[PDB]
Amino acid sequence: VKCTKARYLKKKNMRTLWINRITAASQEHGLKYPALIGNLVKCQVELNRKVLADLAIYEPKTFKSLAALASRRRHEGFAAALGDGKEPEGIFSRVVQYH
Amino acid sequence: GSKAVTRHRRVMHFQRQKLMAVTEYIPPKPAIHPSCLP
Amino acid sequence: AGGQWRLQQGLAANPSGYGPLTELPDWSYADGRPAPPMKG
Amino acid sequence: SYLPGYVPKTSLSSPPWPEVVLPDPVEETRHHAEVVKKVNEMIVTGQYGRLFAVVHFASRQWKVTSEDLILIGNELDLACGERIRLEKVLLVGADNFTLLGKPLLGKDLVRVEATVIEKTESWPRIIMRFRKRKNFKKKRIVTTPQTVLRINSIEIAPCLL
Amino acid sequence: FKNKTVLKKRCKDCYLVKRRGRWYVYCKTHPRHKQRQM
Amino acid sequence: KKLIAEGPGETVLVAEEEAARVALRKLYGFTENRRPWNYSKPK
Amino acid sequence: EKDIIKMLGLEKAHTPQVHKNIPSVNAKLKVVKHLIRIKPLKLPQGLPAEENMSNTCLKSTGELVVQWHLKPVEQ
Amino acid sequence: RGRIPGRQWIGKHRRPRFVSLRAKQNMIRRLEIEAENHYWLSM
Amino acid sequence: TYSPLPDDYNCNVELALTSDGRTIVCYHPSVDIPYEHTKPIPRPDHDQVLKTRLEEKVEHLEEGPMIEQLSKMFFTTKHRWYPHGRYHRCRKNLNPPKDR
Amino acid sequence: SSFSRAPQQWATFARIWYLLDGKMQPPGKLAAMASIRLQGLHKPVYHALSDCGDHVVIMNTRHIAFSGNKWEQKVYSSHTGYPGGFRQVTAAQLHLRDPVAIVKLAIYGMLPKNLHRRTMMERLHLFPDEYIPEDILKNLVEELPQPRKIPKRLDEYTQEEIDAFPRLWTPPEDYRL
Amino acid sequence: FREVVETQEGKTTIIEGRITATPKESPNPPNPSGQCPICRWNLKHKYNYDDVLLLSQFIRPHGGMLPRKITGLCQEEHRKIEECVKMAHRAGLLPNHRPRLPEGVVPKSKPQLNRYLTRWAPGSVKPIYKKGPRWNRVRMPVGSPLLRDNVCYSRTPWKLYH
Ligand code: FES
Ligand SMILES: [K+]
Ligand SMILES: [Mg+2]
Ligand SMILES: [Mg+2]
Ligand SMILES: [Zn+2]
Repeated sequence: VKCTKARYLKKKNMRTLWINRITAASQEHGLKYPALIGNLVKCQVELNRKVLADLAIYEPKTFKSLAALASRRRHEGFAAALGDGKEPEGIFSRVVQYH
Repeated sequence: GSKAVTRHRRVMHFQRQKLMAVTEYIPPKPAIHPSCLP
Repeated sequence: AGGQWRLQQGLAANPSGYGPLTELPDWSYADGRPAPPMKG
Repeated sequence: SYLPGYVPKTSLSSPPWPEVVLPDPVEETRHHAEVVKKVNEMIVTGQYGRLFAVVHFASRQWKVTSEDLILIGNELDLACGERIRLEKVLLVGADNFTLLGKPLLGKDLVRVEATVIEKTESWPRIIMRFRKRKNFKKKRIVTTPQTVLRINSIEIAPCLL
Repeated sequence: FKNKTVLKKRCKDCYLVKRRGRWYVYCKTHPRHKQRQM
Repeated sequence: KKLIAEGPGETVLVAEEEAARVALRKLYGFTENRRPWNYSKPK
Repeated sequence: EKDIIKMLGLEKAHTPQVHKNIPSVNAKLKVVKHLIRIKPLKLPQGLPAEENMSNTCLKSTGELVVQWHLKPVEQ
Repeated sequence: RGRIPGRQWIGKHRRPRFVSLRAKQNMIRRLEIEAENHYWLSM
Repeated sequence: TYSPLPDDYNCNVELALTSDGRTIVCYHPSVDIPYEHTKPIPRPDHDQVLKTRLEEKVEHLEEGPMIEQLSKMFFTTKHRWYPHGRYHRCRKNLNPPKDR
Repeated sequence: SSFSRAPQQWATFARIWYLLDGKMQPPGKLAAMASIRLQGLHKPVYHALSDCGDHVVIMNTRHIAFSGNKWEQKVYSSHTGYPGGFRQVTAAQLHLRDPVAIVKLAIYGMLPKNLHRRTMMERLHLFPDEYIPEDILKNLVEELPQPRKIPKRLDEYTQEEIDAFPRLWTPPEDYRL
Repeated sequence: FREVVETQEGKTTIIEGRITATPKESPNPPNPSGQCPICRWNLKHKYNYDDVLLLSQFIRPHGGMLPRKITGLCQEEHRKIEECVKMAHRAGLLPNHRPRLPEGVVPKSKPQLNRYLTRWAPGSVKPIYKKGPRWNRVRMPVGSPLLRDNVCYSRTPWKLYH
């Protein structure tokens, strides 16, 4: 019974582990976990926790590029919140449409 | 249980307690305090 | 994360719902032949 | 020398976070083109080594490179030895440059190929339920099919510009 | 003194003063008017 | 004054030996980052 | 309320179902209007034709598009 | 110290439950949906 | 002059978009440690007649004092330095699976 | 990185020594950053079963600052186990008796409630004053920034900032002040 | 500002009042329509206990607060400044505005305890031996409720009770 109910904990504890490792790699670049995940989704980048944590360990130079992108999209959001719509959208704030 | 009328204030159902908290008077706030204006 | 933002762009709250990522085929033959449709 | 919205400097006069000024989009547009021409010139000259890619396969994202294995938890209906191409590539990166899809990369820019080497069942998994004092007990065993792929090659093409 | 939950002056010479975190009533004319907040 | 190799170690002598090993791999081109062997059918 | 949810084919949650905007149907909806999300059906291209039944897709905006090409817009 | 007489969440003397901030927002989010439901059930 | 992150510690990140705006290019070459930010390795560490033969310095230490010396040099507790019984010493897999 | 398998493993799981200055800093904020280092939650290779913790050195623990009236209100309670052995002292009383207990008890309460916690506390080094032994001072790597920004006294402002701030009201000339 | 001096010569005491140079308000205020010095400079909800340059303009040489009919403040801001000065003295931010010590007094050496955001006077505060249960916890006040409407740049509002 424990082994059968443990298949729900394994999936939960994995995602808990990935998030803890992403949170740590984002603070090295002056970022928080919500600002990385939320702003990578805004750039149409669909990478999950498993891959991101794997990139933080084995591809550190690619993970800083993803953090710099999230910080760029985060700063564009603030700039747009200061305007009233007149100013155009940011370069990294554009969204590709699929028909 | 307890009757509908009680000498003591009766504890509400949490759904009602939440409702009473959402439906609270919110007074208007002017953009500038009237005292700061002439 | 991002469910409400995706809803503002005419997308699904879950990227698994619809769009290229889920609808498109996952593989094909190296020769170039297309693969049979997936069950889902 | 004071404007109508001037506030003398205090702790809460201005936000704690520093002011950020983004580049001019016009001047930035031509700076982006120079970086894409540089990376594209690194692909034509083959100035890169081993490559990794993030592919979406079977509802799942795999961080793969050459001559590596991935275990799939279902049947693919392919003979052992057949060579296929993984069509969805979210990311292909090298030591000095990285390419990202939005959300998927173009097919004329990256090509990942794999090979089927084994079609086998999983080890038996115990499914058992029990409820105390209700004479409730039942056992089940299942063996899910599996398929092992070997990533053969990950090659890119100079089609950025 | 005398512990009181509702302090009150009993003559013109009583004066309120906040000390040691609580309100007191002192009176030099009639020291029996002295009260401590309870 | 140009970094060609850098290696870790528990002691300063082990680290100095691994750094030399790291430089030799780069000189001969047998690094880990090197591109994989091509097994594709010859054209 | 459990019975009305069965009559309207709303057993499984987060599963869009289409109904007619008429008094009798609306009446059943006024009984479970706190269990559901109502949105109008939009037809930017119009009603699906016989040659489009297998090319449709219901978006989150409420629009029914009859040409699901799954390709970036060239515009 | 701090005993709740009897069982916590039943009876005359219960353990007090306080409304958090997200509990308010969660209820308001539901209301905005059902308020928009009244509009589409009106034509 | 704008940079999302300081390009000093790990690499030089330069983000870019394609003409169509469907791909994000990232040029990230590694930065090298300058020569001025290092230190030189410390290479440096009579009328004798009798050759100084190697003398054994294996002094006896009881279980107690020995666990205190090990827990201080490794900054641990005394508990891991105590032995275990046969039941656990025979449960350990001596031929575990090795991945790369 | 093109290293050998053994050195690559030694580097990744290496222990680093960090330095913290407790002068005019609240213990909790100090303990919040010291707790993640001791567990290794600042490493992307973190796992509980991996002894991936680091060394944290906190100096000037005698000059911490509490907010509010916590020196008087806050109480640390213990029991000797014997009848009538329940003691209750304020933070001030404890601080004068042991200038490293407050910071030590805040960190010990933030670490996980398991057997590893007493091992993480051996890798924590507290010193009341700014003096540090040579051994512990020769193996330092990085100094973590203070969380709280120490405000400046009115005697620390230069004559430029004082004259830069404008005067707001015009006092009467006939006021004794 | 006015000053008073006493000079004793020949067992005769003489008392005089002499005017001194007086500071003038800076010209061109941003908001000339403001009623008190605070809104005239758009500082409402934008100062804290640590803004001593602002607080020093409203206190005396010995650390005491100035009257409201002199400064011209509104009762709402005069109470805020009066409370932020209390907390600045307690945090050690006004070391040149100390109380006057009469002749023949040497303050004793007392435990130096650093503190900030001190609402209550230390000596009039008793320890919390019984914290209480989770639903009736005895909190420790941190800050002042008079500064609750101050401009917060975070999503978490000012917490006043720990
Ligand atoms: S702040 Fe405007 S009247 Fe005092
Ligand atoms: K009860
Ligand atoms: Mg009843
Ligand atoms: Mg009970
Ligand atoms: Zn009286």
